[PDB]
Amino acid sequence: PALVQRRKKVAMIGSGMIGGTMGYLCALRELADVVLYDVVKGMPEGKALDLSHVTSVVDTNVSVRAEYSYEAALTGADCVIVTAGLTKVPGKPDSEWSRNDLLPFNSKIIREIGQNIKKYCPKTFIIVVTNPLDCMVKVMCEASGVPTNMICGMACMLDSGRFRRYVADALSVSPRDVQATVIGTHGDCMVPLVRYITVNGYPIQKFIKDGVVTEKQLEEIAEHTKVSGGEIVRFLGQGSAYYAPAASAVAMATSFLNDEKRVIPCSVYCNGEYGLKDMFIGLPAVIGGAGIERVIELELNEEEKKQFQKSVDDVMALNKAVAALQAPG
Amino acid sequence: PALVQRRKKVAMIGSGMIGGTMGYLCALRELADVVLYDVVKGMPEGKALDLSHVTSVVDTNVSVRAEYSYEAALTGADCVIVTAGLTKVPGKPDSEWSRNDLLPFNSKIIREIGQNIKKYCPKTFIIVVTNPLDCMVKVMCEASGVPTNMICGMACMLDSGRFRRYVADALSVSPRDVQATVIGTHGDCMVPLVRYITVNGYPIQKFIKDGVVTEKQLEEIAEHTKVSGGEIVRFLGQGSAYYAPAASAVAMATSFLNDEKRVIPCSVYCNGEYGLKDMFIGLPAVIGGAGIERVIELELNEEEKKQFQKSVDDVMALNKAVAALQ
Amino acid sequence: PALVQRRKKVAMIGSGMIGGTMGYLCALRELADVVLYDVVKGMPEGKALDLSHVTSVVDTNVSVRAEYSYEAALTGADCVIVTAGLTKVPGKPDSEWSRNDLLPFNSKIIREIGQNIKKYCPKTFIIVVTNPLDCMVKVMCEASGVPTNMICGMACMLDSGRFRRYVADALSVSPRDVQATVIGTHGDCMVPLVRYITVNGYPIQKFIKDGVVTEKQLEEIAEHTKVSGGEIVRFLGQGSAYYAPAASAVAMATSFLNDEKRVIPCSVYCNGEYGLKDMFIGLPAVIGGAGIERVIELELNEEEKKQFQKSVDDVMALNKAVAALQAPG
Amino acid sequence: PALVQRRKKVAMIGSGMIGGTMGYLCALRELADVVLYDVVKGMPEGKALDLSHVTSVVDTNVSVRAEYSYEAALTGADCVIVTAGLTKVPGKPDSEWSRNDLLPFNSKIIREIGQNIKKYCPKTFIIVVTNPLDCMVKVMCEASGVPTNMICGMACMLDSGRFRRYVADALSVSPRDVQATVIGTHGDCMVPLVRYITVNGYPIQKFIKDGVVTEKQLEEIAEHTKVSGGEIVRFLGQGSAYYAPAASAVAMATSFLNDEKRVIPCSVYCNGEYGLKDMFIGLPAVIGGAGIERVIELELNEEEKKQFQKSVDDVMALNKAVAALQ
Ligand SMILES: NC(=O)c1ccc[n+]([C@@H]2O[C@H](COP(=O)([O-])OP(=O)(O)OC[C@H]3O[C@@H](n4cnc5c(N)ncnc54)[C@H](O)[C@@H]3O)[C@@H](O)[C@H]2O)c1
Ligand SMILES: NC(=O)c1ccc[n+]([C@@H]2O[C@H](COP(=O)([O-])OP(=O)(O)OC[C@H]3O[C@@H](n4cnc5c(N)ncnc54)[C@H](O)[C@@H]3O)[C@@H](O)[C@H]2O)c1
Ligand SMILES: NC(=O)c1ccc[n+]([C@@H]2O[C@H](COP(=O)([O-])OP(=O)(O)OC[C@H]3O[C@@H](n4cnc5c(N)ncnc54)[C@H](O)[C@@H]3O)[C@@H](O)[C@H]2O)c1
Ligand SMILES: NC(=O)c1ccc[n+]([C@@H]2O[C@H](COP(=O)([O-])OP(=O)(O)OC[C@H]3O[C@@H](n4cnc5c(N)ncnc54)[C@H](O)[C@@H]3O)[C@@H](O)[C@H]2O)c1
Ligand SMILES: O=C([O-])C(=O)[O-]
Ligand SMILES: O=C([O-])C(=O)[O-]
Ligand SMILES: O=C([O-])C(=O)[O-]
Ligand SMILES: O=C([O-])C(=O)[O-]
Repeated sequence: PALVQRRKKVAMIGSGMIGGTMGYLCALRELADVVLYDVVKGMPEGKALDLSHVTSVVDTNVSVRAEYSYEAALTGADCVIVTAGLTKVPGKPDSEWSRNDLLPFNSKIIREIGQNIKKYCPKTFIIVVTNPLDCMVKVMCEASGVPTNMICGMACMLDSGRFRRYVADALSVSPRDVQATVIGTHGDCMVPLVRYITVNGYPIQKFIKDGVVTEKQLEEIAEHTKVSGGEIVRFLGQGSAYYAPAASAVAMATSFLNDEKRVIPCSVYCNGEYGLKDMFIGLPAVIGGAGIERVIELELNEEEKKQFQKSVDDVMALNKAVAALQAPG
Repeated sequence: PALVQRRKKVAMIGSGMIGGTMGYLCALRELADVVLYDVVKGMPEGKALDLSHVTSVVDTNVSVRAEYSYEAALTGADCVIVTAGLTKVPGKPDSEWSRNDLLPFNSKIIREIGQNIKKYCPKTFIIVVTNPLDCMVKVMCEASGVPTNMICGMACMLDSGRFRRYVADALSVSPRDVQATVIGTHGDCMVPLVRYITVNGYPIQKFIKDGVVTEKQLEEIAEHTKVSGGEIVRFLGQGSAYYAPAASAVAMATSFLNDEKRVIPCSVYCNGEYGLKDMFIGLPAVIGGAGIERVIELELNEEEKKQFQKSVDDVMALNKAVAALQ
Repeated sequence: PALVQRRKKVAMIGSGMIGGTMGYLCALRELADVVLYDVVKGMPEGKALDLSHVTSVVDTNVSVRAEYSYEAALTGADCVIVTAGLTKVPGKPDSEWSRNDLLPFNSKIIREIGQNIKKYCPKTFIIVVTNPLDCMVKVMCEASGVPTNMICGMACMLDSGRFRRYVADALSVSPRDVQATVIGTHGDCMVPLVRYITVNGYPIQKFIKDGVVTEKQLEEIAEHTKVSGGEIVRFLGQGSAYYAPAASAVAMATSFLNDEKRVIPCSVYCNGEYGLKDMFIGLPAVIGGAGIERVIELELNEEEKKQFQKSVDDVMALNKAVAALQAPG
Repeated sequence: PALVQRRKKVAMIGSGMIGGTMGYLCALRELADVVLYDVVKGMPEGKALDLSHVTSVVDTNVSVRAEYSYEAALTGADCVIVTAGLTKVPGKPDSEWSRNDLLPFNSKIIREIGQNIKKYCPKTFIIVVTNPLDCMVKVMCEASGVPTNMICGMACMLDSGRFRRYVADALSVSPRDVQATVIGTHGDCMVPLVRYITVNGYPIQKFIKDGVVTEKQLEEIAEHTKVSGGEIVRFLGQGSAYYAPAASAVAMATSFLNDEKRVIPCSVYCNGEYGLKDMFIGLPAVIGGAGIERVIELELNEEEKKQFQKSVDDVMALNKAVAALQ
């Protein structure tokens, strides 16, 4: 009766919209046992019950449980996906929504979760989702102490997914066959690489020359990509996007758990790439069973480097501020 | 280039928790193009954008769009799934939650949607979700005018899914291999058929004799099944269940769209079964390309007949109630 | 960095029709890295290349490789699926095809593979497919020395699958919703349990009473089920069934690898069930991460017991003959 | 009663290794009802039975049947995939295997099938597989008379798949994220476009500079790609590749049936691309619910043009050869 093949276990630290949605993907695909942890009592248990019922409906078998302590939620977790935190600053108008405004509200939460991971599952792969993304990934890395290849932040796959959908619609092709990437920080300074867009590897410039799309059209698509998060915040009225953020985070977790080696841009540790040190920023990377196995350095032209450098300069400033204000404990 | 193969189209009338979740399943599986319709302005556009983004992330290609008029939402819909309505009575305590109290509020919404379906997509397959379920399916049938095999209500597959998950846990087996059914009205009077539970077709009785599960334990599972909706309502604090309800409605929609002929209990039109006529109640059925293709009239023991009659009394009282309101 | 999440590995010992087809299912679903091994050289390498190409076409990433030695094929295998052996006896009419005639040819092959599993992956989960199935599972158990819960033979899921397809067709329902089971040995004495058939747990007797199907039709379906293997052998002309046998063996492996705990009838070790000891025979069982986690004992009626006893007495006779004829070493 | 949603139907004309394998994919994914047709009697019924058994095993519900006549096999087919024909010349040594030699044997089989499609399912989407591919698609177009956007040949997705797998291995990434394309004639003169290789849209050139792979290695990969079909023929001893060929044809059929609009290189009708007219050759195309929806005409450098002209010369000689025969 000795267990030989144990199911993978993914812990959702934060069981709000994105956390619950990721639990749903795990149950739908029989990807792994799921634990839902939140500081709000009762709600995780209700969602865990609902998700457990999904397994019967779609004929899968994984365990979905709510846990109220960090130890019970984190022990044995192959992967930890962190969404705990605020989405909007209370009282501010949707018109002024800014992810950076979340910094003083979420930095302590993320640091605390990191300290618990260090204790309960130091060998886990951490995927941070909480905003402001790139700053939070660095806080998590420092607090959790895991090797730099075992921590990353989900964002660029989401921004790139938006970018891809818009291009797919313009070209009337499946997004599967649009490769479009956003690098940089997850915010107003993100960089949609219009120059790099390909359709099954064929350069977008050919479609322009051939009259399928225009330069302005692509420029508007890049701008739409940049403001997509806020666009959804304004339409929804309460909360922010969750369906695609969840699918992106789970796609990254699956590349790790199944050692797929997919090339997914995400917030990763920099050790010389693009000339950066001791910081995390959105870049193309390969995700496999050894975590972040490669960080891809793209050749940036004049204007791209300029936009990317802006995003770097900003996040370094925020990272300094966060460090200056970190609680001694 | 003339379009020869058109994607199926599913309209979610109601884009709250369950409507958005069903749209997610369609995008995740490339099942069909999706239209999100709701009375609340803005929110459906937000969810449609989010869902359209999902198609790139998971490499599928379906169109997800918000539409604010019945005409744009309903035209061309192969299947219409209706979740529009309230989940709880405003100002009422969680301990006092009752699907039956939703009648006064959701009755006119359902009737209006059916009138529009009659006008814009009379050939569609209708799946109702809005509570009080069995009552709302009848309202929808009367307002929409569709053939009786082309409308049903999602409820029993969810109730059965709960029943199956609890039994699966007790037996330590995959719920894929637990066949357990709930029939009757989706409410306090639903009827979990303990006697009919099977494990890959093997009678639960032998597992009781073998000591894997006890009779008292099965009775507790049936009771838990009955109050599982209210249990989630209380735990959540706001709203009600949505993940399993959406997966159940989509499973039904898929059996229709792909003519799978799955055996799925749902609220179906009674043509004399159990002596019932002109009403909808949860029964085991087969869903295929022609809609409800079979309705199973299981033999009930004394206790089941008694519970089923209470289920029947519940739905007839609700239908009487709407009648006083129509 | 160091690999933290390794892909599962399944070794197909025998790369003929069924072995290559199971390799195909693994590649298609990204289930596990695949190793193809065969005594015939050249062929496994051709199929491994073909299968490696499939991964690109269907966007998955697993390694499919041919291995020439037992050591290279078996080392590190989470599950080993054995199809090595003959399907038909040379120069013999299809009208006379019999799985028992293979006994003298396949006993030695199965014994040798088992001795190599013992050497190279004694902790693996073994799924035997090679005919005559129930006899070969016992030879494999003895030779490999693995715990009795870590070995089973694939047959009843296929026989039950045939049974279910015929019933599904008679009732016009999806076979997902037909629970029909065949127990006993994989051959002319198998026992399709007509009395136990259910449609989503509803007794088949209800459908007979309703006028949808008759007892006579059901008995004809049981007979068809029994002769389905020979029916395909005669239609194909060369070889035997492989699409469904492969799908059945991989479903069983998946239930093990993902600890699904599916209830799948298969040839399993009996230590008291149905009154049998020290032998393998087709029975309903639960397959999970600990291997065969439960052997289900059905309450059989007088006639069912008689049909099952015939199958038991028969396989006990073949097993004794095999033991009698075995080389001391 | 009346069926509203009918399952898709795909007819495999030719039920050997590739035809049976595509049927397997249909049953495995519940993609469509399947018909297996072949000149060989018995075998198709054997595989149809085997495949029908698969549906139960994997919990799907599609109908798999063998059909004796063209009329029964073709009537109602949404898509027809043709693999009928020989794989190698009887008595010819494996070291002398050439798709071009199959011409005299397969051209008549393909013309006959084409005439039958015109008769029984003129509105179907035709995917030809039979070698020598580009030539056989032309034979099929002429005989079947279908709209130019409703016929294509599967080959370059397979050749590109090979190309992508080798590059994926060299780079240590999933082939999902390698975009590599082979255009031209499916034979020794096919053109793997090394310059157009991308890793999730990132130019392969930077990977060369980063030392992940060398130019010499990419060139050896391009050569391996060209001779992969023969490599497999040699290793197998009998017959040729069938798992990836089947997956490639079904992926094409799926993009058509669900109107996915995937960009898949395949043999398509030329209306002037590269000055090519009245012939089929492998080019990047968009396959959707209206069949071939766009043909992409990439800018080629000097070397690519040289290699593509040899590809063009190859199929033009074959088409001239067929013309002389029938
Ligand atoms: N990186 C991206 O691409 C991306 C995209 C969308 C949203 N986000 C961010 O992800 C986060 C979660 O979004 P959401 O929609 O799930 O939000 P949500 O409000 O629905 O849920 C956040 C959850 O975290 C919980 N929480 C708060 N403090 C906690 C603590 N100390 N410990 C444990 N749980 C705690 C809350 O109780 C709540 O249940 C936000 O910061 C949001 O801005 C990031
Ligand atoms: N049958 C079942 O098994 C089952 C299970 C759970 C919930 N339900 C019921 O399903 C319904 C939906 O639940 P939910 O969680 O999605 O609720 P929800 O509150 O999230 O959304 C209901 C949505 O319908 C909208 N709406 C209201 N009036 C409308 C109208 N006239 N036209 C279009 N949209 C309108 C609301 O604005 C809201 O967005 C409720 O009635 C709930 O009780 C049924
Ligand atoms: N249990 C079941 O339900 C079931 C169903 C169908 C077939 N089978 C049996 O499964 C087996 C395989 O069927 P198949 O269609 O794949 O046959 P196949 O002839 O296509 O392939 C069997 C393969 O095993 C190889 N082989 C022979 N001796 C070997 C050895 N010593 N070591 C390694 N490989 C060796 C052969 O070279 C050949 O490639 C047969 O015994 C068949 O009767 C069982
Ligand atoms: N385009 C590509 O990329 C590609 C790749 C591999 C193989 N192929 C080709 O595909 C074809 C099929 O390969 P396979 O592996 O399935 O071969 P196979 O020999 O297994 O099957 C060919 C089948 O066609 C049948 N057939 C012959 N004449 C027929 C006729 N007049 N009508 C109906 N059926 C007839 C045969 O009886 C046989 O069952 C071959 O021509 C092969 O060269 C193409
Ligand atoms: O971060 C966000 O809220 C987003 O982009 O969806
Ligand atoms: O109807 C309900 O709210 C339920 O059962 O989930
Ligand atoms: O054993 C067999 O060959 C079968 O049943 O397919
Ligand atoms: O056409 C072929 O045989 C091939 O390329 O596999």
